[PDB]
Amino acid sequence: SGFRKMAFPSGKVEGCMVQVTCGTTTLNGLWLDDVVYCPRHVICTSEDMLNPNYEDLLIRKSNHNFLVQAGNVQLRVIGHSMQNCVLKLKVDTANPKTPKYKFVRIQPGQTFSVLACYNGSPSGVYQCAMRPNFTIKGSFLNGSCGSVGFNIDYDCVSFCYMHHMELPTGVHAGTDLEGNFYGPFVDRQTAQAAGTDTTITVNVLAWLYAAVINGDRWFLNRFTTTLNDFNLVAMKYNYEPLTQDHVDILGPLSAQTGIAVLDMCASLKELLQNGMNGRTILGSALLEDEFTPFDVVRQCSGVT
Amino acid sequence: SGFRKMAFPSGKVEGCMVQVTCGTTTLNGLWLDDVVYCPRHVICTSEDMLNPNYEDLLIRKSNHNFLVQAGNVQLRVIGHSMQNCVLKLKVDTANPKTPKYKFVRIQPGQTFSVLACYNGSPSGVYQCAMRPNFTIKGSFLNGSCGSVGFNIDYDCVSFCYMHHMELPTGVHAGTDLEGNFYGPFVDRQTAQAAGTDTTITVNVLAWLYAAVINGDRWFLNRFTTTLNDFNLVAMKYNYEPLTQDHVDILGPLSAQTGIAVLDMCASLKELLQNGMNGRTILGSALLEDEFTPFDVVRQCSGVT
Ligand SMILES: *CC(=O)Nc1nc2c(S(=O)(=O)NCCc3ccccc3)cccc2s1
Ligand SMILES: *CC(=O)Nc1nc2c(S(=O)(=O)NCCc3ccccc3)cccc2s1
Repeated sequence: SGFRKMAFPSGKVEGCMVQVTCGTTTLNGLWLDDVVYCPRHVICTSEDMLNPNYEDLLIRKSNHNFLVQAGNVQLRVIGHSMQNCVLKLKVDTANPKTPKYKFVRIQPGQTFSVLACYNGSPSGVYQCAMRPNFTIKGSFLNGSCGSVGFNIDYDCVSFCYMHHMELPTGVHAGTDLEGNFYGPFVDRQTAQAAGTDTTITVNVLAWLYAAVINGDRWFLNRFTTTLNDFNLVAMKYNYEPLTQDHVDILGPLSAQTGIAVLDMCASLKELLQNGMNGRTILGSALLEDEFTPFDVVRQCSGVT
Repeated sequence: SGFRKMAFPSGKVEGCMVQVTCGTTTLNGLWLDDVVYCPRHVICTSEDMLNPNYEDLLIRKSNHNFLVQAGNVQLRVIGHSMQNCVLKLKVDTANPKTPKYKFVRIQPGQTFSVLACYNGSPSGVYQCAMRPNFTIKGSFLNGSCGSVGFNIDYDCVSFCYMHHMELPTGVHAGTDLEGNFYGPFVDRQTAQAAGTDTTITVNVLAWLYAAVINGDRWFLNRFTTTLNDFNLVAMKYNYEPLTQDHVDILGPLSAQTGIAVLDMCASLKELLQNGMNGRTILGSALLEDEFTPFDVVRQCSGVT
């Protein structure tokens, strides 16, 4: 037993990390097959970021201006193209370490692991969630751009995120692997405020089930509620509305523990109204929302 | 910016994980060079665990009884020996994926990453600390035994932990890679209670520095304290005593932020006496103690 914020093993992604330099800007690239994916702002100087015209900036760049280095060996760039906010650098060598992969665009509330990289080198791995306001709360310093988010199903890596920027409030914005930003964010050094960061209700309930499975049960009460009654409370506390789809997804957890979803909603309702009263749940003093129902099942069953 | 509970990239360790079976027991092994390291309780049946005589149990085992599988290929066992609570299975093939490595015995308060594995397959990676009572709070289900803890310095993996057991209270005990248990724990299904789980004071202060560096400053106050005055408060709240060595280790963090160590101790003192008052620090509602001063410097500087 025991329940931890766990990231996927990062090895399959570590073998894809490369360094991309264009002029004086160095960031990370993702090498899959004979293509290197990286944020298009690799072609910008810090001055360009205020109001870049990426199409015009890219005209002044040729294949030889993109320096791609994998470890200490140089990749030969034979083509380049811009797809939305990412550059695709065609190289003459297929990455021999390319794992089975897919590009997926995740929904808010879904979790993924991030392999933070600097100069093409991995520094660490952590788990986060795509917030309902389409930001992520990561750990990204200068040079981390191009670091990627992913999930793994047995041998298939599903890439879902590429890091592009830090908003003035310290939260992070980025794209899927087709270069489309999550949310309304743009790759420009401009006023971009995030919307309300609401709590992922279905994730909190999943984590409450994980807590019961691992022995933390003090929060279980003698009450029940309805979806509409629960949602009145959820609205008041800036929690996402719970739908029947969310209830359905919690079904396997409800079955394992014998606690009906609406009874767990009544425990969550009381926790929202009364607080933790100085107590903890799974080593946390707040309600954790970055474990999906699938993460809880996966961790609680031992899927490798 | 941003500050996350980050694990080391696990790729170098993933290439060392193997499955070891002896009779009807299957757990994880660590393949480095031509040796496979695994918990000696692989030779036990669940009945044996009540009172095992490992030397007597090992007499009934030959090289051919240890089945070592790396992926889907079988390793040939040409020798076996017991070192403390670990078995060393000499195989005829050096692991071609062996990284640069060391075996280190860590001190309480030190952190490390764990690559949770089942049947020789990695399932996830997370960061934890060796508690002052020599337990770890991990996430280990049946089959996770033999999963390892490690730190990475550029290309060198320092293995520090091998998982062996779960105490009746849900906390975890294990050995270094020489097979010596951390703490007084034994590889026997017996009454083994853990001592006081005190808070790692030097780690909490390091994390308070990380919070200031990343913008969370509400807890900074107009006060200072002394080591003896602080330690009176630390004793009352089951925090480890802070020594001048701990102050010295926080020096680079004190210098970066301009906040003297004893002033940060006075902030911690007030936080202990008054609580968070419904507020959070780096997304936590409790004082986090599983980031060492070295982890804070490493994450805040971008070491790969
Ligand atoms: C994702 C990534 O690599 N971002 C980068 N940002 C910069 C910048 S910046 O946008 O001006 N932000 C600098 C923030 C900072 C860091 C350390 C001390 C003070 C301020 C400038 C240069 C390079 C990169 S890479
Ligand atoms: C570290 C590791 O692999 N531990 C294992 N423990 C067992 C046991 S046990 O010690 O009896 N614990 C079983 C706990 C449990 C799990 C699921 C449902 C109920 C109880 C038995 C068999 C195998 C392993 S591997």
